Amino acid sequence: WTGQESLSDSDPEMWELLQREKDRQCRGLELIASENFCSRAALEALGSCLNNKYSEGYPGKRYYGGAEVVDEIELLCQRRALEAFDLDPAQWGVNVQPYSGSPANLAVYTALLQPHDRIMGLDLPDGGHLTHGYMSDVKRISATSIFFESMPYKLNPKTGLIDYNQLALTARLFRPRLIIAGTSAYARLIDYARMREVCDEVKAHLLADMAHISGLVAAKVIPSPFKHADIVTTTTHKTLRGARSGLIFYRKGVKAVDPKTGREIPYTFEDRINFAVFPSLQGGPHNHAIAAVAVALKQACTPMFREYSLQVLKNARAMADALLERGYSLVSGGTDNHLVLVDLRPKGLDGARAERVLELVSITANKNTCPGDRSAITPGGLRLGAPALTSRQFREDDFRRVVDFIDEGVNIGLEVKSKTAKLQDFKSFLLKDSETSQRLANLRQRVEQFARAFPMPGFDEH
Amino acid sequence: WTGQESLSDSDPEMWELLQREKDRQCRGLELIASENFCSRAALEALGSCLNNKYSEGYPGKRYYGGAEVVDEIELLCQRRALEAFDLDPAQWGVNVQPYSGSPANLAVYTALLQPHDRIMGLDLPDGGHLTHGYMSDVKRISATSIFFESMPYKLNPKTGLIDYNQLALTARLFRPRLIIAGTSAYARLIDYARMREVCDEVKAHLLADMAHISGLVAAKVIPSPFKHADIVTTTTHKTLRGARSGLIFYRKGVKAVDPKTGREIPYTFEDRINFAVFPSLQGGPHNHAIAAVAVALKQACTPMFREYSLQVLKNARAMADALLERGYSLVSGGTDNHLVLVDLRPKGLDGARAERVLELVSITANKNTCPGDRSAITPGGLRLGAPALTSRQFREDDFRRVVDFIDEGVNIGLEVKSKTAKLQDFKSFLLKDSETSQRLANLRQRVEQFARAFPMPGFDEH
Amino acid sequence: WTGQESLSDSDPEMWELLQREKDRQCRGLELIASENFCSRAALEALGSCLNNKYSEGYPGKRYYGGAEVVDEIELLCQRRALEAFDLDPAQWGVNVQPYSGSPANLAVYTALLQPHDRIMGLDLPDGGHLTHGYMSDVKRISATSIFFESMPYKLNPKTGLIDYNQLALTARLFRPRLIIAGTSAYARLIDYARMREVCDEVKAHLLADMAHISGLVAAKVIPSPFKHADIVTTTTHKTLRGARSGLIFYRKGVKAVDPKTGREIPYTFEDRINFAVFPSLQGGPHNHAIAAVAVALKQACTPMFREYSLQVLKNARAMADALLERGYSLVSGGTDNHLVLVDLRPKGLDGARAERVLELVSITANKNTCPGDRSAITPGGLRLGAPALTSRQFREDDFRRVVDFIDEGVNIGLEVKSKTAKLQDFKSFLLKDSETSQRLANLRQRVEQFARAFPMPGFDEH
Amino acid sequence: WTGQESLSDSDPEMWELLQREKDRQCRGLELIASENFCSRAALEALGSCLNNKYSEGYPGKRYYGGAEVVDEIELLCQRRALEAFDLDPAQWGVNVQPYSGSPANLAVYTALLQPHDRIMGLDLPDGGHLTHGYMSDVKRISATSIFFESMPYKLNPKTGLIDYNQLALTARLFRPRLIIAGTSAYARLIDYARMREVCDEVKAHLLADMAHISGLVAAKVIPSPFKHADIVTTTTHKTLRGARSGLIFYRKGVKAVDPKTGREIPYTFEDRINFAVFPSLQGGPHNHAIAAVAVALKQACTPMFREYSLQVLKNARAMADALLERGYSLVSGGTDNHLVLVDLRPKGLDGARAERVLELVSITANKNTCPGDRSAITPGGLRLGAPALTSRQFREDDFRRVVDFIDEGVNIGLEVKSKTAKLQDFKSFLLKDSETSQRLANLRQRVEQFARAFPMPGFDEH
Ligand SMILES: Nc1nc2ccn(CCCc3ccc(C(=O)N[C@@H](CCC(=O)O)C(=O)O)cc3)c2c(=O)[nH]1
Ligand SMILES: Nc1nc2ccn(CCCc3ccc(C(=O)N[C@@H](CCC(=O)O)C(=O)O)cc3)c2c(=O)[nH]1
Ligand SMILES: Nc1nc2ccn(CCCc3ccc(C(=O)N[C@@H](CCC(=O)O)C(=O)O)cc3)c2c(=O)[nH]1
Ligand SMILES: Nc1nc2ccn(CCCc3ccc(C(=O)N[C@@H](CCC(=O)O)C(=O)O)cc3)c2c(=O)[nH]1
Ligand SMILES: *Cc1c(COP(=O)(O)O)cnc(C)c1O
Ligand SMILES: *Cc1c(COP(=O)(O)O)cnc(C)c1O
Ligand SMILES: *Cc1c(COP(=O)(O)O)cnc(C)c1O
Ligand SMILES: *Cc1c(COP(=O)(O)O)cnc(C)c1O
Repeated sequence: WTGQESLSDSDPEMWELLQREKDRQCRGLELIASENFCSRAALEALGSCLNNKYSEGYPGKRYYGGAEVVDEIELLCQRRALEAFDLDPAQWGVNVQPYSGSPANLAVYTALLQPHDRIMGLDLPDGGHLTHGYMSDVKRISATSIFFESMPYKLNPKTGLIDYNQLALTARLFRPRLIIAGTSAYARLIDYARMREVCDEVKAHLLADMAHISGLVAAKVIPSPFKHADIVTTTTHKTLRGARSGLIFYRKGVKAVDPKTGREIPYTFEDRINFAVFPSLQGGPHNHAIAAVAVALKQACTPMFREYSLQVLKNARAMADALLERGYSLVSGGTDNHLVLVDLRPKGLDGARAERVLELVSITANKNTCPGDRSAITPGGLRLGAPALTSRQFREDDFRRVVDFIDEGVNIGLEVKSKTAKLQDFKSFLLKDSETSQRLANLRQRVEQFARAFPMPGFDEH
Repeated sequence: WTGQESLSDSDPEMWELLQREKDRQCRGLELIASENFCSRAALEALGSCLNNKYSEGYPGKRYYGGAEVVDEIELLCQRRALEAFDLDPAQWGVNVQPYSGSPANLAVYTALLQPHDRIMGLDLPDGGHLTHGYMSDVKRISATSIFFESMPYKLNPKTGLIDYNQLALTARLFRPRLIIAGTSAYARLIDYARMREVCDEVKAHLLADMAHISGLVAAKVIPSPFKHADIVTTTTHKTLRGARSGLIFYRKGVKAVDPKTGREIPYTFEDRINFAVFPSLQGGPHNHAIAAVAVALKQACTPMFREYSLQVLKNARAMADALLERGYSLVSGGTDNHLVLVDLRPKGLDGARAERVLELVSITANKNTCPGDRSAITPGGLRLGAPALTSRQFREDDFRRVVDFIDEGVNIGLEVKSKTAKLQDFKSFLLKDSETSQRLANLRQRVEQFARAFPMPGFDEH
Repeated sequence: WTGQESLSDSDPEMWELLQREKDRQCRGLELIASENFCSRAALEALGSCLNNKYSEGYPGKRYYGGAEVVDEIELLCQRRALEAFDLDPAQWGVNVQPYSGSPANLAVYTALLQPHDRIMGLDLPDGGHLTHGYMSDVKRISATSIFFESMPYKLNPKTGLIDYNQLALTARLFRPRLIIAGTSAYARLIDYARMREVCDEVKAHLLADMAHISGLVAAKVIPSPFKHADIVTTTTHKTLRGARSGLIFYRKGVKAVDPKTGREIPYTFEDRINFAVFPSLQGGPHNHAIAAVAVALKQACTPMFREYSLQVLKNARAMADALLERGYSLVSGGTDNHLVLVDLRPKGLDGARAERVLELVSITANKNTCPGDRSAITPGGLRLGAPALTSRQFREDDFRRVVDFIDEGVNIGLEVKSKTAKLQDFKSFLLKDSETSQRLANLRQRVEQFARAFPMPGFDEH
Repeated sequence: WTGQESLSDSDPEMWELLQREKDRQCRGLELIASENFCSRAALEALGSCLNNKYSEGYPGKRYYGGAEVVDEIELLCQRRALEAFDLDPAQWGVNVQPYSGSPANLAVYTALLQPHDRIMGLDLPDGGHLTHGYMSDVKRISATSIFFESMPYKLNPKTGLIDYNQLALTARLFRPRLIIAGTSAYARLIDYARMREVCDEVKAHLLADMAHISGLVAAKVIPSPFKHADIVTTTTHKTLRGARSGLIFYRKGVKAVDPKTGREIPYTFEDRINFAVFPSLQGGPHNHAIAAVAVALKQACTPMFREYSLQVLKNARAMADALLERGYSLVSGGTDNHLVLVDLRPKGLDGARAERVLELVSITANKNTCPGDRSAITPGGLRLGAPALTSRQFREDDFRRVVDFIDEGVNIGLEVKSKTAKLQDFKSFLLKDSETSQRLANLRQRVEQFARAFPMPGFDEH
């Protein structure tokens, strides 16, 4: 046994599952706003020998030895991270060891906040993520609501935008020490200048969790949160189109000048955050992922990525306006980023029903709670994403054809809402009914034909 | 753009770093007990297309759709995890989603404990990991000691073994709710029966952290902690030779019963463990790693793995006895697993000077706090591991000459510890001198030429 | 030494200070809304042999023995407590061991809330007390903000009333587990029905801290909070006119009927609260104070107390309307209880200046932050109280004469605001200036003559 | 109405209870180590007019005005507190505002500690108070163990003394921030030098809870804890024979210094202690109690108090030796302060049966957990105190016959413990029987006739 034999001969059970998943990505219309297709160059670094190195510590501050090469790799990733976002190295440092986006956000809270300290993020049904301190009316869901007392700020349901007025009002009463300026399901631009004004008043840090929009920020196609944020977290996949990991951008330099003393007061983020990632929360970093992050980061500084992110915005608004003409309403009217929020309620269907419909025809979308409905009620909306297909060289009229395939799916589900009463009656009827099964199969085959014709990043085989 | 271009074509700067690290892994004698060289079969699954599937949730209880293929990959990983350790799927469950070993320990704490609940782990200078609630006299280090109240149990300084009697009394006073039977530097077996003894008396949970010895337990060599531990956490690399991920095994079924209780009291660990990983602490799973650990988990059930595993212990005694027969005392006198705990205080050197002179000759080890270290600044001990090199087909005689370079390394470091008083002047002499550099430059060529013969698991170029 | 010799012969230094304080109360116009003059019957029980009994435990559940008489005393106080507030013993129990009002409120939080659990009380500059979880923008002031995470609700400055709308809105976002419905500086009636609607929605307990208005509630001259509150705390002095202590009224019986099961769900307040007072927070109760509380409680159920509390309301509105005619504005227009909130800002003086002015003429009032000013700015208002003078048989035209003495004091301070610039210049000028000293002395003597003519509860001597 | 009517005139039902308790105090032999009969001088100050002054704040830093007389009463109490214990007003301060002893301990914790900080006190079965962080295996009891993390130190079961060596090791593991040298049931002195030994090593505070021995320290009999303890808390009753209140003595001035530190490191306990009492935990001070404890504090400096104090220890040895010379073993073998720790396991009875038979004969004691109690249900030991009866001019021969009734009491309880198996059947036999009732009814008449001769400090009727 040498360990150098291919997976096809070593584990045929898993190598088959690898090809079955690769076919699902090639034949399906991946419409989930958070999903992207990683390039082969990064995946070659993700599954490499760098797995075999315990580089506990930091470049130049390693607990072990033999970290000669991984130091150059970890340092290059930091330089490529700051270069991709046009950050000045004297004003910005970056940690590249967060295992994913969720451990990245908890690292920032652990670094700058005591247990039970207060944070404020957008509510989960309003568009914020779990890691922004989401808790329900019965249970503390995210561990961010357990180790820290979180109060969410909500949207204004009349406009679908963030209620920046109610945020400033409740921040004065709640007195949070950290406010999250980032979303998971939000089709509009976050007013980071308004977030900083609130944070400057209540003496709170401004964290920008740009996971969904990091690629657009790196391409400078949307306003960059670094102009106002103190700490900036992001996943390394999604719009960045890299391996699953996370980054933590922090301000280094001088915070401000002393008022009555006239003295430069420094920033104390680097050593607090770098200590929170290790040895507080994590252990040995995944140098294979760090390298893969660096490969995708190098791709972000290229005119290729500027054109790709630009096409994402064009595809998203092309998908938005196409949805509007067919009779669909959208949260906040349309989109200014990479995703659109469809409101299926004025069309007679809920997101939980339509997502199962689209899932059976290889169209992976996700239900979304629309502004107004009290969360627990079956979500009457969907969240659609552009970066996934755009990575496969999708065009505007290609996304317009995507909307056509959704219009057929919604109508198929609409005919089942009349033939059924409950959601599980809806789910089972889609599989057991004779006529409804073949029309789902016909739409699926027509979807898979159109989807397979486009390219696909990564390996041909897996 | 395509995304299917090679790494050597698109990013040459990163491709050279990949080979420089692979050549460094081949040219050296990796002796860190936590390191291991993963197989190519898992590296093909690690850098696969599964990085592009947000499968948040659990099989059958997914948050999205299109999780058709990733579900059976997680369930095959769950089945292979219980099968490798010979666990009844009716008595044991597993979570295959923890990003690494450190997130696996934080998850079970959040699952079964409240903030500031009492935990007890082995002290880091005594051989415990950070994740076991390592607290200092100066500061809180691990987040396990920040979000939870931790009191460490120590070793017997005269025997070098865990002071089970001191633990038995301090537990009745500290009144912990969970005790960790983990090990990062302890060359003998842990009386899991005596730890269930203490955990049942103080009514606490017994969690086994077999991350360092997990393949030795999978190969049914050393006794298995699953007889006693209610919960078992593990890293997927180290002894199992897999990708970097984590596992959380938990007892499920029936705890006890009583005719007074009416029926049976069930094990309620499953839902708590799973909820703690997602949606509490983590988010989107790294199913590309889950696939790679499923690959290595199937390898763990093979007759080859037990053959490889037994050689690790045989090389452990080979390294221990050869070190003993050269003027080196060992903590607890020898080894009984995969690692060896040297004591360099007799030889005349310390751990910090030795791990640097040995790292400068492609023999990577690590510092270790030995029982009786009169100084915390510079510890007098290393820790050398068998699993790393044994994966390159290392017999007992192969390890018996790796200690020859070691003994030559410490003697070189001994002939400068007198020439140079302080460590920072020590470290500066190994490269500013014309003689000591030649002394080390010639040692590692015979060291790299000896290492390069054995084949390296994984790819050839990277 | 027998210990039975009087204080006059034993400690002449303290017996003189006793008579000097008694003269200050007899000669001064005690206008502090929280102050009252305890009767001699209660003071005879406050300074009695009951001090010498350690009655740790509860009637029938004593840790010691010999509690035969103090059990009858503690039980009679409970019966007189429930009788004074027209409470049904099957619906209401009461704890009589809180040392004061502040330890009473912390007992309720400790009983029903975990550490760092959330509460909501009126902000301190808005009228709420410290024990309602007051914290500043720099420091956690009250220990209620340390052991529990408190968010305050504020008044509506346009009307001076409690912002019941903003309270309901922020309660949904903050999700508190206990809401305080009680004030220290608030001249209007609390809408307990609206408080219960908010608490019923966010699944929170409704605590009514009726310390300032307990006597008015016992006389049934204002709406009783027991109609809506779950737990009711109160000091035993103030409007109750008793010895310094506290009570905790809790609902006993059935909370509600099971919705889907049809079953009576009990109240679990008694044993949680009684355990929080002892042995959690306190030790041996002050049986001398408990007895004194019972003496004053017996007086509360009498037609005398109904007439006294009625005269308090008449005196307060007589003081209010008198203040209005002289050109003074009042927060929320006037008063519906025992105190008025004067706004001195439209008259050219602040409360910090006027209170020092009135203090030098034996008129003890307190400055009050008026709705609008950002707390730290020198308070431009005063809080005036009726129960203190009304206990001395003050009439409406007597309080109208009280307002005349305040009008002279304000005008004396107004002439110093022009002659000074800072607040300490104001304070020192009142004492060192020749002309300003005699006019303060003339007003003081005229105040002390008019004040000494009225009766005074308690002993003649001390 | 007037308010100056007598208690016997207005409330006769309460006046009869006052005499029934006073007659019970006179007719019995109070032997509880925590009880004491306060002097009339302090009872006149306790039930004085100072109950009617909200003096929130501190002298010179009051929140209101009119605090002219109450300020010098608090400062005289502060001066008398330092003078009684011979404390330099430059090295020691005092807070005379804690409502009782239990609030005094909670205040200093809030002053110097954060929530869930580590504290260490004597276990309650070993002789520690609740306020020392008493935690059980089943539940958290004292709020000191809820709001703070507590680990108890134990006694040596073979010696009956504090296990200073077990404390010395568990402290290095628990890493506490404050250790309490308090005692509720421990008849020997505490090595405060050896506790400063441990507190200086683990860098923790040393707080002395001399509540039980405070007058013995004031009379300069037993050694004073003020030599070592950084902070000292105390109850104003018990050994000092004062009203029920609390005191918090704190070291102020200069901690240490260094030529490297430039100047001197000052003691920063004063502002933390004072702020914790008000405005953190308490509110309006009970200056009527503060006056009464100032009365008894002046008595503590008299040559009479030292004469009274010495008799307490002389009566302690008298009670201990007489008990030893009658077939009673004592914990640690005798006494060296004010209390005695009997061990009734040799005699044949237990604490629960003995404290009831003795309470039924006007000899009030208390249960006590003796080292080696094979059952927690029924402890085998009482605790009898000298300070209570010594305040009635009890010589050594007077106490030597109080044990005669005790020995007669335990023998009566011994002759029924065989007649009645279970305790609830035991307790029922002392009143349902015609013989045992006569056995006890005749014993207490000789017991009450013996007690009634000695005069009672305080008033005559109440
Ligand atoms: N805008 C936004 N869109 C998305 C899309 C995906 N995500 C990631 C988070 C997905 C998620 C959210 C909530 C729960 C959850 O609470 N599950 C409990 C319910 C129990 C109870 O609530 O009582 C259960 O499974 O039982 C689980 C997973 C986000 C996000 O974070 N934000
Ligand atoms: N037996 C055992 N062996 C090993 C081998 C590797 N590891 C994992 C890493 C161990 C480790 C311990 C401490 C720190 C650290 O950061 N220490 C400084 C703070 C830094 C500063 O700012 O100077 C401090 O303590 O102050 C980092 C890593 C283990 C383990 O956990 N256990
Ligand atoms: N409506 C209302 N009226 C009254 C009237 C009396 N009280 C009782 C409470 C009085 C009180 C309030 C606040 C502080 C305080 O904070 N002092 C710090 C400031 C430090 C900082 O804020 O940074 C210091 O002394 O330095 C102290 C005492 C109340 C009440 O509770 N409510
Ligand atoms: N050495 C020492 N001697 C004495 C003498 C008096 N005291 C002060 C009071 C001691 C005390 C201890 C325990 C409880 C208690 O409430 N126990 C139950 C819960 C009740 C239930 O619900 O059954 C439980 O533990 O479960 C109450 C009081 C002390 C002291 O503190 N120390
Ligand atoms: C390897 C290991 C871990 C996990 O470390 P990571 O760097 O997070 O993979 C935890 N505990 C012990 C004892 C270990 O050996
Ligand atoms: C996508 C996203 C995440 C996901 O974090 P993972 O650790 O990758 O699951 C978290 N937060 C926000 C705001 C996101 O947009
Ligand atoms: C008396 C005493 C206290 C205070 O008890 P209270 O009932 O609150 O007065 C605290 N600790 C010890 C050791 C005591 O002896
Ligand atoms: C008067 C008042 C208090 C005072 O409590 P004390 O313990 O007596 O100082 C507390 N809370 C409220 C709401 C009050 O009105």
